Amino acid sequence: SLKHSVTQYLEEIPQQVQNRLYTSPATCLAIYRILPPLAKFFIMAMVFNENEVPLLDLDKWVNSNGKLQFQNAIKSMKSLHLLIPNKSSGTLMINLNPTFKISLRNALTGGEVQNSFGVVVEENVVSLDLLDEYSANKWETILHFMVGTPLAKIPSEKVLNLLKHSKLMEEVNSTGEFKITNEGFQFLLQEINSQLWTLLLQYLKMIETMDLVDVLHFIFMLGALEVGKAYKILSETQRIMLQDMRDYGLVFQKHSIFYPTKLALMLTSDTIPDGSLIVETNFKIYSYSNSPLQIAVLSLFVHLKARFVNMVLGQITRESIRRALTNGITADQIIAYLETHAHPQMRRLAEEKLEKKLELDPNCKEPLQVLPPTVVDQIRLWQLELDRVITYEGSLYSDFETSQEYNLLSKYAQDIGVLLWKDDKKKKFFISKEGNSQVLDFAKR
Amino acid sequence: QERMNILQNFQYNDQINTIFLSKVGDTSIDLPEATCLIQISSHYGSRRQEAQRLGRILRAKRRNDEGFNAFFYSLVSKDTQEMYYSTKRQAFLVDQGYAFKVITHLHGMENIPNLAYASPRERRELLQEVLLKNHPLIRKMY
Ligand code: BEF
Ligand SMILES: [Mg+2]
Repeated sequence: SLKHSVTQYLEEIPQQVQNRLYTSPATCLAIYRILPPLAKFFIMAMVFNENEVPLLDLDKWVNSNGKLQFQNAIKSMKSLHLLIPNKSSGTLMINLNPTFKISLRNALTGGEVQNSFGVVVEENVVSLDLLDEYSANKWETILHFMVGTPLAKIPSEKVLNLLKHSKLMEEVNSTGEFKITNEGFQFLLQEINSQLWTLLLQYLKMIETMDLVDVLHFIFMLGALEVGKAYKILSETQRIMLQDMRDYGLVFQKHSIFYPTKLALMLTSDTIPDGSLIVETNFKIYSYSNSPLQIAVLSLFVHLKARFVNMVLGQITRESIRRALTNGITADQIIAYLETHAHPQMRRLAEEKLEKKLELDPNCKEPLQVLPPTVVDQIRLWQLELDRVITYEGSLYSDFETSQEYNLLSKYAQDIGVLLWKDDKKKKFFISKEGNSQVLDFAKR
Repeated sequence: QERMNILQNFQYNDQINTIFLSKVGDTSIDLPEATCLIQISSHYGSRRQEAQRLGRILRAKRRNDEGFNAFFYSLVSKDTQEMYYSTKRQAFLVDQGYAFKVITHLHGMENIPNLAYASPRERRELLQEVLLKNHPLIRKMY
C-alpha cells in the first residue's frame, strides 16, 4: 500500500507540474524505485540510449506468462506521463521524458547535480544518543496525542491544524475534545513507513500556494540523505518547510545545520516481538508489550485493570467494545490487530488446531483462526446489537387517487434508488429525505 | 421403580434414544451412556446447578473415540431477562475455561416434514390456553 499510495498521489498531479518535478535527480531517484519491476527494467533500458524504440520491441521482451504484467507496467508508466508516446510513419514510437532522462543520467554517472543531494559539514553527532532519542520522543508525543492519552508537551499548532483539517482526528469545539476515527485506527494499524507517508501526503494536499514541486524536492532529498551525518543549509520555501518538518520528528536542528534522523531513511524504503499478546477464552488479554503507545491503543477496546513492566493485562467488556465501536473502529480491524499481534504460543496452538482439523478431515482446508471463534462471535454480536435499531429520515406518501399514479411514483423512486418501503394494499410508500425533492419534482411533472 | 424402568429402557433399548429429565437428575447420578445434554428450562441464575447438570454427560461411554465432541445446548429467548440469568449462570464455566458458542440459526430446519406449533391458528390457541393457565347398631346409618 506504500508504493500504491505514493504512486496514486503522484499520478493525480498535472503533467505540467510533473515535468518541472523531474528536474532534480534527487526526486527522480526516489520516483524510479516506486514503479513496478518491469517498468523499472524498461526505464533502465531506455535511460542509457538516446533513441526511440517502438512499443512492439518492448512487448517482445516480455514472455507470454508476464503478458499481464506488461499491461500494468505500461499503464502505470503512461499514467505519470513518464513515457511520451509519439505516433509517426505509421508506428507508435515510445520515448522517455528528456528531463527525466537527463536527471537519471546525471545521478547515475555523477554528472552535474546542482547540489540537489546537499553537502556535508563533516561535523558528525551521536545518532543513537541524540537523533534516535529525539525522533522517538517526538513521534511518540504525536502518536500519544493521537491516541488521546494525556501528555504534557502537546504537539505544535502546525501538526494539530493538519490533523484537524484532515479526516484524521475528528474534533468539535462544541464538545471541546478530540477523538479518533476509523481512519485514525487504520493509521495506527499501519506500519511506521505508511504512518509517516500518510501524514506527509496529508501535508502535501493541505499546502496551498511553497511550490508543490519544491515540497517533493525536499521530501525525496530527505529520503536520499543518510542518518548520522551533517548537511549544511536551500530554497526559501524549503527553509520554512524544514522548520515545519522539524515538528514531525524527521529532521533535528540545534536551535544553522540540520541532521536527518532514522525516520528520514525509513521514508525511502522498508527497514519475542514486542506487541504480541495472548487472548483467553475468559475474554482476558495479556500483551507482552512495554510501550505507552501500545498500551494506549489497547485501552481503546480493552478495559485495563493493571500493568507490569513486561506485559499489560486487561479484560474485554461490553463497555470498552462499545467505546471502540462508537469511535468508528471495525471488528475486522480489531481482529486484524489481534491476529497480527498474536503470541507465538497462540500461533503454535492455532497451528496445532488447524493440523488436527485437517488430519480429522483433510478434504476441506479450514481457515486458520489464531484466536477462539467465541471472541469473534461475541464482538460481531455486539456490533449487531449496536446496529439493531435502524432509522431513516424522510417523508411518507399516501392518499393516492389512482393506483397507476401510486405505482408510477413508487417505481420512479425505486429506479432512482430512494425507495425504502412500499405497500400496494395500502397504496403507500416511504422515500429517503435525499430523494424527497426529486420525487416531489417528478410528481409535479 | 418407574424412573428406574425409564432409565433402563433409555439405556439398553434401541427404539428409545432421548429422554426428558428434570431437576431430580441434576447431580450425583452416573450415566455412562448419556452423551448429549439440552436445557430448555433452567433454575434461574444457579451457577452450581449449571455445572452439576453438565456433569451428567462428562462420563459418556464413547468419550474416547477419535473426533468425539459432546454437545450442551442452552436455549434462551433474546431481549428478555432470560439472557441476564443465562449470562449470570455460566460465569463459573467460563472461569474454568469452557466457552459457549452462540448459534443464531440451525441450518436445514425448514426441510423437516412436521414442526410443532407451525400455524398461526395454533399459535393463537396456545396463546389463549397459556394465558388462561392462571352407637354400634346405628352404624348402619353411616
Ligand atoms: F456425583 Be458426581 F459429581 F456426578
Ligand atoms: Mg458422586
